[PDB]
Amino acid sequence: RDILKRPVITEKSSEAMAEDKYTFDVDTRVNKTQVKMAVEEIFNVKVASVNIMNYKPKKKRMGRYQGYTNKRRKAIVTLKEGSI
Amino acid sequence: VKRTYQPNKRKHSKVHGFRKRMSTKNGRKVLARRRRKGRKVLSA
Amino acid sequence: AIKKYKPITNGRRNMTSLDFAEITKTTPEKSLLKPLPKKAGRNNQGKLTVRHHGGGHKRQYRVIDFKRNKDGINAKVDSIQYDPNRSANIALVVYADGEKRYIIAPKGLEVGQIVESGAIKVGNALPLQNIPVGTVVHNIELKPGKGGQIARSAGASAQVLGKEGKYVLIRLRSGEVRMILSTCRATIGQVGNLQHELVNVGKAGRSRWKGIRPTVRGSVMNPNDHPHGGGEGRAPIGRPSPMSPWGKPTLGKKTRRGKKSSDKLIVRGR
RNA sequence: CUACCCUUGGUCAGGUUGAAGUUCAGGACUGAAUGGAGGACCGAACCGACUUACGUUGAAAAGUGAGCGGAUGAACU
RNA sequence: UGAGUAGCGAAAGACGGGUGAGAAUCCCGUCCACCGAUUGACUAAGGUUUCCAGAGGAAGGCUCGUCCGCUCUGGGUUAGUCGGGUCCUAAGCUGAGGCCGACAGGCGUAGGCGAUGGAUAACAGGUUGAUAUUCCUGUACCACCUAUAAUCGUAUCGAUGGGGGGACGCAGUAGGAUAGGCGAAGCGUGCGAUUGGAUUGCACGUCUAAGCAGUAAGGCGCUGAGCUGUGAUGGGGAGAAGUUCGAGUCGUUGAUUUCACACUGCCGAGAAAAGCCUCUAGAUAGAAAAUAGGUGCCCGUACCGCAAACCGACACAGGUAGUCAAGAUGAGAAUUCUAAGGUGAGCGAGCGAACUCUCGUUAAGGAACUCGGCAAAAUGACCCCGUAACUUCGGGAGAAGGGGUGCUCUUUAGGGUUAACGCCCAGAAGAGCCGCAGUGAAUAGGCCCAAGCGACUGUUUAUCAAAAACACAGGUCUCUGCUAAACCGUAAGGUGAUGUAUAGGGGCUGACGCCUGCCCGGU
RNA sequence: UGAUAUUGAAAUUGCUUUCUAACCCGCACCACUUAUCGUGGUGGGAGACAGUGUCAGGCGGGCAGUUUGA
Repeated sequence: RDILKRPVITEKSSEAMAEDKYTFDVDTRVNKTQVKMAVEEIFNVKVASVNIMNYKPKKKRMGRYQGYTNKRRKAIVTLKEGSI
Repeated sequence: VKRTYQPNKRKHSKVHGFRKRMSTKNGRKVLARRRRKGRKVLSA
Repeated sequence: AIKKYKPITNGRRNMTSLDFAEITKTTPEKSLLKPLPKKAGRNNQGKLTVRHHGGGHKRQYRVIDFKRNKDGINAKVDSIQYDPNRSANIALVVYADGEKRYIIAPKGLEVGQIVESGAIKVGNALPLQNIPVGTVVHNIELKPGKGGQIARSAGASAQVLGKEGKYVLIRLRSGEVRMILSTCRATIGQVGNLQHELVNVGKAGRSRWKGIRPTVRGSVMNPNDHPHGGGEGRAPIGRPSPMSPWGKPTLGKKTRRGKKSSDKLIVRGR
């Protein structure tokens, strides 16, 4: 399904790209099993494993007034066959 | 010296939480009276 | 009997423990124990309604049977034991077809006895309509089938006086002479562990690990805490009578409502 | 926070003395060993707050320095 | 205004070189000093993004600032096994029915929630500026699914029911073992310019879970058992050498760890439920040993955590649970100097006035001070002698009062371990050498004679009173026969008590010894 | 502590005794139901008494409001 929302392209994301591990921001309510079937449906690849982590919302100002960012969910799938 | 506020999330929610206000006639009065004033935070 | 202690500090100087050579085994029978958390003078509302209770060692409640109901099956005393929560000792009695129970041990008990409506010697438990006059019994019932309540502490006993047609006249240990319904069981003998009276607890610490807290005298409280109140320096009672903490004459006055239905059963006073 | 209680846990460097009991030898009692009791003893952690100094628009709306008391218990947590 | 006044929050910095508009403060470096039963390492709570990188210096920072826990821009938290849930239950809470009650509602049964306890499968090494039993490498184990399965058949599954177990206090020594520590063998580097020495000098000396045995002790031919040896491991770390190489020893000491609440003693008599294993009810009917594969959810994980990040309005001498815990000296977690690792205190520079504070010494005297020896001095450690009255026979007692202690060298019964050698712990005595002084520093009882109070240990006015006050063991009087009395509540319901007159409540007194006289007008 | 309602039936004398169906039992056993609760039944005990309602007298610093002159 469309639980996968964004690819992560950071220094550490690209660094782990070398190890054949890919990162995504997924919806805040999914397992690491729904992420697995989702990636295997979309990219037609075999998944070796998938880690997952939650980030707090962190408060950001940009002006007079305060407020948090969004709580986000950072999944990391290790491929077994193919790439991307 | 040991001061009077010693923070504790479990106690704070057990004694002032939402579910503990929704359990009394008077807790419900408390929440209604905070909505009459229009508070942002009802419970704690 | 009680065993003295040599005065090696100030606190074992005048202090006697109880010897426990009538005790056989020190660990209890696991099948009969029950938890027993300390409700330290607090009732269901959470408030202190009986003073001077609190603390003390842990306890495991032993299921003692006071019913003493069996179809005239034999028994056999395994072993006397210690019970942390009554003055008397208890005895593990095994029945013929294999049951385990605790009796309150009367003095001089290792034999192995029975329960029935008619046997009698020390240990047995039979109805008061089969006990001759002058006998001393213990652990008497008051209603037919509830277990025994009267004469149940350590060193207790009760003589069977004469008998009515439906009642038997018991003399309690307080001098109470009473009619008891003639189908209420009672056990033969006196309740052992007779030395308990003579023990000298010897120090405030030993009083304090039996669940007894300090009893402040009302004469040193303030006027809003006790009728014996304040007064500069030590004052006397300064009232016609002494009073309890709650404003009741605490000396001499009869406070017996009871139930006002034993009054056709209570011949003598105390 | 504080006062008491309930349930469940944890902590208490080290050293000294030597109760019953017991066993050996004697003759109920003696001496030697063994034993290791106690709101026992000296003393750090820990818990207190006795005395004096300082501080008192304080480092602190009750503290600090030097000494001080309890330290297997009615202990502390 | 006070006023350019008080304060700038315990403490050691110095210098060189950088960077820069600007340097006591920022970066680096060398030296110096401080902690080191902690100013170090790891964690619970709590905080909640403060963590990291690159820029910034208007505000915050008690000065400065090029710097920062601050501003901006980007990032960073990875789990079948770690701590919780998909397990269990204490206290407590909630409680359909139910009982009680002007309403609101109280109480409470079946049941449920509820950890601080029980149960429960993964360890070692590497890695990045930021994670790390999570990633990666290596080697495992657990639950479930699937196929092949040698050997199918009252063979399997077995209740939410029965049973056993789990399952438990407190002290005391004794023992095993191991961690760790110390000392000499094997390695690895250096080998000196100030007199000398080259037997000299530094630094290192292994490693998991799991799986194979088998093992002090312990309990009842069984159950549990630290531990050790082996492969794991031709692997990894490794002081140091030039991607290729490199040692890993016996000796002694040994815990507060662990066998282990084991054994023994005591009295104050020391959780529950499940997982677990059984038995039949009852489902009538597989293979677990094996071969191969496969799946394994949610939540936390960053950082600080004796603290500049938590609680005190502060970047505040205060408070904050638990774990590890080295060397020399020692009884020792004491004192003093160091290790590991970490810090140099977020205002300085002068001059060395009064006065205040902290600290040292003082001729002669020695409490003459003062309300009062308050404060300060003094004593103080270990081995030795010696030790009064009095006494409840325990004590007083460390009574009091005195002596000794350094280093060297000789002789010399000793203890432990060892096949001995060899280490390890204790000395006697004798001869000497030094000094003003020998527990040469630090740490560490002043005592005695009497009187009053309280018997004692203990408690008390958080924040001016710690005592003679309170408690206390003991005495006594009194009420209460059990749906007990007494207390809470309007009542239900409770506590007393799953106790029952050798018990329970209340009043007074307060160890122990000897005693406790008279009166019933009156209340 | 009395009167009276719940509250009946017999006897000697309003007083007194007896007795069961009320009412009552923190008595036992059974069923709800693998519940020291509750309800129902059965046995036992007590018994027209207790408990409760309305009226009345008394005690009553246990608690309450108050007064205590210039």
